[PDB]
Amino acid sequence: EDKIMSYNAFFWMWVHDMLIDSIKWRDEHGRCINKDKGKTCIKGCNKKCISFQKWVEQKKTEWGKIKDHFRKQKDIPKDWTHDDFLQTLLMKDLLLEIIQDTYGDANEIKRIEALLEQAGVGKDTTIDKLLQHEQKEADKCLKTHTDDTCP
Amino acid sequence: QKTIKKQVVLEEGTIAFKNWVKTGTEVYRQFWIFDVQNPQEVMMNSSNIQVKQRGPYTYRVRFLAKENVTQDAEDNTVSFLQPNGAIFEPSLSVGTEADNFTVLNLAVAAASHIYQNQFVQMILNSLINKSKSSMFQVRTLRELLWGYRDPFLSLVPYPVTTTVGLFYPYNNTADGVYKVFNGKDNISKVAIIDTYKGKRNLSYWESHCDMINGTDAASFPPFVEKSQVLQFFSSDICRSIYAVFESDVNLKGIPVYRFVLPSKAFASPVENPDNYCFCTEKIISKNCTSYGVLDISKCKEGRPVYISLPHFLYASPDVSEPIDGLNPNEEEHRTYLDIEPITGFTLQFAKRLQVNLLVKPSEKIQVLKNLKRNYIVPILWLNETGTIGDEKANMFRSQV
Ligand SMILES: *[C@@H]1O[C@H](CO)[C@@H](O[C@@H]2O[C@H](CO)[C@@H](O[C@H]3O[C@H](CO)[C@@H](O)[C@H](O)[C@@H]3O)[C@H](O)[C@H]2NC(C)=O)[C@H](O)[C@H]1NC(C)=O
Ligand SMILES: CCCCCCCCCCCCCCCC(=O)O
Ligand SMILES: CCCCCCCCCCCCCCCC(=O)O
Ligand SMILES: *[C@@H]1O[C@H](CO)[C@@H](O)[C@H](O)[C@H]1NC(C)=O
Ligand SMILES: *[C@@H]1O[C@H](CO)[C@@H](O)[C@H](O)[C@H]1NC(C)=O
Ligand SMILES: *[C@@H]1O[C@H](CO)[C@@H](O)[C@H](O)[C@H]1NC(C)=O
Ligand SMILES: *[C@@H]1O[C@H](CO)[C@@H](O)[C@H](O)[C@H]1NC(C)=O
Ligand SMILES: *[C@@H]1O[C@H](CO)[C@@H](O)[C@H](O)[C@H]1NC(C)=O
Ligand SMILES: *[C@@H]1O[C@H](CO)[C@@H](O)[C@H](O)[C@H]1NC(C)=O
Ligand SMILES: *[C@@H]1O[C@H](CO)[C@@H](O)[C@H](O)[C@H]1NC(C)=O
Ligand SMILES: *[C@@H]1O[C@H](CO)[C@@H](O)[C@H](O)[C@H]1NC(C)=O
Repeated sequence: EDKIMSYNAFFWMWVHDMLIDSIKWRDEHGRCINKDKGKTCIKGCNKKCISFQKWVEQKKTEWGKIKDHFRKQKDIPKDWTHDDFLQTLLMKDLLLEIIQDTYGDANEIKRIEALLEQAGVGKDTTIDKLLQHEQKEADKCLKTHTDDTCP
Repeated sequence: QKTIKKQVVLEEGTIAFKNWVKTGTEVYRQFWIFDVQNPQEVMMNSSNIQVKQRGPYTYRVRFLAKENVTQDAEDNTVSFLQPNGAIFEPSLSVGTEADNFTVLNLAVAAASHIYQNQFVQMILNSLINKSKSSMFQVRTLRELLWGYRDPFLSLVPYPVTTTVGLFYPYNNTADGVYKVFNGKDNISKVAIIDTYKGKRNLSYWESHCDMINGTDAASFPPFVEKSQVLQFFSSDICRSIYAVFESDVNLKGIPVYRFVLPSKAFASPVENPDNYCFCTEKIISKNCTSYGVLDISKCKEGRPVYISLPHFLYASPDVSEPIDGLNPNEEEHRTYLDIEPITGFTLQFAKRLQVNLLVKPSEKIQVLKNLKRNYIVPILWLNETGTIGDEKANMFRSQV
């Protein structure tokens, strides 16, 4: 019901930090987490595919709780649902505008736009589409990096 | 007195009935637009609004006869719808309906006022910027007055009315249903409104401020005294108000009483304690101490419309504080009705009102982010006036 800060402040901070964390998985463990067609198992990557898989489920659960408080707003426009509201708010072009206006970092926007483009974005919103994509990448990660010491 | 008590009743064949269905007086509505001289200085630096008045832009109004006239023999009431129409008089105007003015961007001020939810303000900001809308805009007279499709509102993904305009809609509309006493059973009740849209109260205001009192001000019950307070309902300001005796006047040989709209009607509960229920909030009104303005947002679908007198006559100095270029004058900007005391008929009047919109700063809407104060922005002011025709004036003193 209340977060560390105002719901509006928390909402955008969480969205921003999850998008950043999604990028940081590649910046830190891209030898494991990538879209490279060549499926060769790298030593020590299995462990990292599991942590990345764990993170996806943690964010999916956190997101569910955030969507639940959004649906409790009593000042939303008349004849419009909380879900159409959420969906409009998280459409790629508006999402990137709000993040940039709040953080003022254009390069961070470039990285996010690239991440969303490669996710097929660029269970209903952008965040949901991305968390679904993340679940498929962590599953692909485990199918390639099946063992910490390949084979 | 005897011939009066019968020719004043609102029923078929009387002098009051013919003049009631369709007036013998030509009514004009002259507009003056407040043309914004420093839109960028206001928007960027939160400076005072430099205005220049442009006008008159004159329209012939109230030329249409009353419609769906239906007498009720039971309660001695007569019902109607008053159709609305405006015909431009290029002959009586300073310019064309095509004249351009820099004016407050109406949709931006209203949407920012109405939608306070910060997630909504974030969608709206994006939409205001994509349509390259700003705090001010350039509109023709025809658009500002009667309506335009707003490019920002046209993008709003939830249901909104995308046409904006100060008097939108006007043509092809009708104000009613008004139910008035015909005065058959008691002449002291002729033309006083029984109901308007089936109610005795507007549901706009709380307590006594919500009451629909008096006539429509086109006539009042006969045998008017100088000690009398004349009550009347004006749907354009969304409340009942009153007029009070000023002076004796001779109109084309007809001795009439000049009734005026007193400054007290506009006073705060500090000067006038009865006006408490016309104070809508405690911030803009500075704890209900500001005066000369009326927040009519409840009857304008939440839009921050503020009615005042032209050039903020009879208004608090804080209301006039952020505007440069106004010159109030009691004689010039007041409202008055010249009433013939025997019949109770209004033979001449001048109804002078100013239309304003409140605009506040915003954290999320960039175009209002630099504002350092709230502004009650004067949009235009009008003089709706009519005088008895020479022929009708000579027919009056002869037939009455
Ligand atoms: C509707 O109300 C208008 C505002 O009161 C009114 O216009 C004003 O009319 C007076 C004349 O009656 C003008 O004042 C004149 O005063 C001196 C003395 O003659 C002259 O030196 C001035 O130049 C001026 O002519 C006001 O200036 C004028 N105000 C504006 C802003 O136009 C209308 O005439 C009224 N409408 C009708 C049709 O009655
Ligand atoms: C004669 C007195 C009545 C005055 C009424 C003036 C009406 C002004 C309204 C301007 C439209 C503003 C934009 C609407 C946007 C929205 O409602 O969301
Ligand atoms: C015979 C023609 C009759 C038409 C008379 C119409 C008179 C209406 C008077 C209403 C005045 C009140 C509204 C103005 C208030 C203001 O100045 O803010
Ligand atoms: C705003 O103020 C600055 C001075 O502080 C001035 O240079 C600038 O011209 C002003 N802006 C406008 C649009 O008048
Ligand atoms: C008024 O009269 C017309 C006559 O054609 C009728 O059809 C209409 O319903 C009436 N108007 C209203 C709004 O009641
Ligand atoms: C309103 O109707 C009159 C008469 O038909 C016409 O002159 C005027 O242009 C119309 N106004 C608008 C805004 O269409
Ligand atoms: C108002 O501006 C528009 C657009 O520039 C123009 O077409 C129109 O002619 C202007 N009005 C007048 C009276 O010139
Ligand atoms: C006539 O009506 C008025 C109110 O409008 C009332 O005060 C008065 O008593 C009535 N007169 C009679 C004779 O009923
Ligand atoms: C109108 O409102 C007042 C409250 O101030 C009340 O006394 C009156 O009875 C109401 N009128 C009707 C007919 O409901
Ligand atoms: C309406 O008339 C009643 C009775 O005189 C009065 O108490 C009330 O204040 C009036 N209301 C308005 C808004 O003028
Ligand atoms: C001013 O507002 C406060 C509450 O915020 C209240 O105590 C005070 O009496 C108000 N003053 C007047 C005269 O309305």
